[PDB]
This record gives sequence, C-alpha cells and structure tokens, in this order.
Amino acid sequence: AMADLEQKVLEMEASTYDGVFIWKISDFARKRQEAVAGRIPAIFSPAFYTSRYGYKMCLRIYLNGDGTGRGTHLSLFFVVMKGPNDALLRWPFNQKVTLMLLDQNNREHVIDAFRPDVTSSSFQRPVNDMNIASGCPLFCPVSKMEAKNSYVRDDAIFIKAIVDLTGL
Amino acid sequence: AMADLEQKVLEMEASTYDGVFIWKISDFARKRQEAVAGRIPAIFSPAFYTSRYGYKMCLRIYLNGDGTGRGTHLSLFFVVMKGPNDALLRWPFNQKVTLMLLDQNNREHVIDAFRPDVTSSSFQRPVNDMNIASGCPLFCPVSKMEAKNSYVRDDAIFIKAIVDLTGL
Amino acid sequence: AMADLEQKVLEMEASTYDGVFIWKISDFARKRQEAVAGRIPAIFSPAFYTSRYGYKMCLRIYLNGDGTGRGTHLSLFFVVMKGPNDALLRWPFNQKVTLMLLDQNNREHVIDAFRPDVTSSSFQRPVNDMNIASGCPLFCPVSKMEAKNSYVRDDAIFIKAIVDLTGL
Amino acid sequence: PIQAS
Amino acid sequence: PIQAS
Repeated sequence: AMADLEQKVLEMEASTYDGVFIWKISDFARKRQEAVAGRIPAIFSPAFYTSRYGYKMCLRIYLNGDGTGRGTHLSLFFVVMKGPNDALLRWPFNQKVTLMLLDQNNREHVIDAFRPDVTSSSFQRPVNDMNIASGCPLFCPVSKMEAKNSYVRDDAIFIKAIVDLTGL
Repeated sequence: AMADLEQKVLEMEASTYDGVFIWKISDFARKRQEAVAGRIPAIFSPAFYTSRYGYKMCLRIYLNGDGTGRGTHLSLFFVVMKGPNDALLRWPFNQKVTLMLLDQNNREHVIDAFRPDVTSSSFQRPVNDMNIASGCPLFCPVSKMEAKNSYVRDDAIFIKAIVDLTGL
Repeated sequence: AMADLEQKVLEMEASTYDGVFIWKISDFARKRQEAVAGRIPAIFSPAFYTSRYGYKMCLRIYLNGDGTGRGTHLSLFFVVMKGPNDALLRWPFNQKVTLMLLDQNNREHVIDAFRPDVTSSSFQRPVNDMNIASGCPLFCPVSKMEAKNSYVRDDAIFIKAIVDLTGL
Repeated sequence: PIQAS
Repeated sequence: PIQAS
C-alpha cells in the first residue's frame, strides 16, 4: 500500500529515458562495510530506459565484489528487466553498454564497456522480473576506494551508465 | 485521499510531452467482456501533451464499439482536455492526429489520420475537463482481433497516437 | 508520510530538465493582496534543472516588490539551490538567465536577463538549501498588473525562465 | 543582478 | 560480460 506507492514515486524520481543514467550512492562507507560483512552483498539501482517505451534496465553493484572480484574489487553488472513494452522491442538485447565510476575531480574516470553476448540468457526477452545480471566482476579495485581518492567524496560515489542507441 | 495520489502517480507515470503516446491495454479479454456486457463500454487513456507546456490530450476506446461501430468494431477517439497552460496556446486546436493499433508481429498496423475540423466544439478551448471526443467509430473490425489475429498478444493490445507538432 | 509523498509528487509534476520553466501563478489577486499586506511578501517557484543531472534552480517573486522595487514593482529573482549532483558540476554557476512575465495576448512580454556575477555568493556551490537569490527588484511596474492589461487573465499570471545552456 | 533583501 | 553468481 503505502510502501508500494513510495517505491513507485522513488522509481519515477530516478527514471531516465535516453539510455543515460547516473546512480549516486550516498552513505558509501556504511554500505561498503555492509558488503564487507556480508549483510548486504549487493545493491540494485533504480530502473532506466533506452527510450520512452524502450528497454527497461537497472544496475547491480557489489561494493566488496562478486565472483573473481570477491574481496578485492567493486563488481558492477547490467540487468535487463521485464519492461512494459517488451513485446514491441527487438530481442535479443544487442546495444553496447558503457559503465563508469566517476572521478569527482573529472580527471580519470573508471570506465568499462561491453557488447551483449546474444547467446546469453542475460539478454533474452525476460520471463521473470529480471534476467541474470551480467557485466564486470573486476570493475574497480577496492584499494582505489580506500586510499586517498576523488571517487569517494562527501561519502558518496557516482556510477554512470551509457547504453548506446544505435539501430533503435 | 490515498486514491487521489495513486491516480496522480499513475498519470505521471504514463505522461509524455512530445505528442507521441503508446497505450498498453492489458487484461484485454476481461475488458472486452466488460464492454460487451455493457458494464464498462468505454475506457479513457492517461493524458499526454504536445510539449512540456502544450495541449493536454487523452484517448477514449470502446472495445465493443460506439455509434456506427457498436458491436462490430473497436472504436477509437481523441480528446482535447482542459490543460493547465491553455491560456498560452492557440485555439482552435489544429494539429494533425494519427491513431494506430499496433500489430505485434510488426505486420500491417491499423492506421488512421485526420485533421481537426476547426468549426467543431471538439477543438475549441476547453471549458469543461474534456471536450467532446472525435475520431473513428469504425477503427478496426472486432473480428480482425481474434484468435491468431496478432493485434492481441499475451492478452494485451497496444494503441499509438502521434500528434503532429508543425507550427507549435 | 502522505504529506511528504504529496510534496514529492508536486515537485516532480513541476520539474523540467532543459533549463526552460513556466511558472503559473493562480489565485493572483489573493496572493498579491497577501504581499501588499506583508503576510506573504515572497513566493518560491518549484525547482527546475539545466539537464537531467544538472543545476537545481528555482525562482522567487515579490508580488509587491523588494528593495528598490518595494511597493511599486514586481520583483523577480533567480535562486541556485543545492542539487543532488552539484559535485559533478562546474562552480561558480555561469549561465545567462532570461526572465519574463508573459503577455497573455502575446504582444508585449516583460523580459530581463543577466549574466551571473561569478564573484557573488549567489553563484558559488551551495552549502545551504539555497544560495541568496539575485535578479531584478524592478522587474515589472505593478501598474502593468491592472485589469485592462493582458498579463493577468482569469486570475493567473505566467512567469518564464530560460537558462542558457552554452558550455553545458 | 541584485540580491533579494 | 560475465554473469553475476
């Protein structure tokens, strides 16, 4: 009831419709310690879209890493979600995805990118609320976060996603 | 009360501001039955706009037909609504309107375009919440959306409207 | 919580993300009398943005004037507010601002504009919720608000702001 | 620009 | 892209 509508409002506050998304993660130190302790291994971002009626997507982050990144890296993954208009879209999802951790001095961003593996279940038309997340287990070393740095400033970080819209 | 703000959130979720609107009608079979049985002959779409501060508009559908199409056709209508910025706009409303029923196999969409008759009360500056509707009583034969029709897929249909922006 | 949710929903209803904002001030005669009587000297507009993740801004109006305009002019000011992404933006704020009172016969708008004084605290990175407002105390003589005039119509006026986006 | 008083 | 575990 109340909580459902609250989630709807926050989702709508965060949504974008041009395939460009900036995720501000505040209270970074506590959330990272929550990951280190295993209490909250991962966090989902709000959803965003490639166009007004396009693909629905979100991000998933592990502040203390997943898989090969466990214990040493921030791991960051892309998620194709079940969207209201999926029946109108091309499948499999086949857009290049660029993911960054922003330097708040703007000098040296962390940036990674990939093209979808169209054979992977991660990029098929969703049958559940989300497909399996796919992306970069070795996205960013935890040491870059812990030492003197400009990625974490005022206890927040910014993650930016750019979904290329070629062909859409 | 709560229902008021639930309605407000739903309208905001569906609003567009570039004259292009896609209306997904789910639970198609149930709503068709409600229309055939006379309980809910018509449904209004959420509102959309020609621009951020432009005309306010919605659609009205009769899943079992209205007027000449009653009982034989889907009937689809366009509605000029009282908008918050009407005092800044030109009246009568004079933009081309294109309405479509989307084939979900990407086959022949049903498409009708019209230009407003500027002498009609449907297009004068609204005095009530909604002007009188205008559109196509014979938009699509009911028999054309049946088993293996491809307009209905997974119990949903998609209606698209495009309002031309020339001169705005 | 419903009060807080209502506020968020109203903010989102009014937000724009391209530096263009139109502020409809309804109940004009009552609000102007409230200003004349000193009970509510000033009104703040909803917030708007230069881009999806850009500067957060609002307007502040004195319907019976402030400073040199007090009692003889509408005074209209621009406010830089603390936005969620300020750490990503360039400071000081350096964008030209155009402010207008719209003629609802669209013949003679009131318009003023300024370049920010980049040495002023009004344009530094905000530490409080808003910076000190700055703008035009002599924006519009109150005589232009008379009934024979076409700025007030059906007990409402329209204010427009255009934040130039050069270099963003 | 002039600041609001 | 590598899938999450």
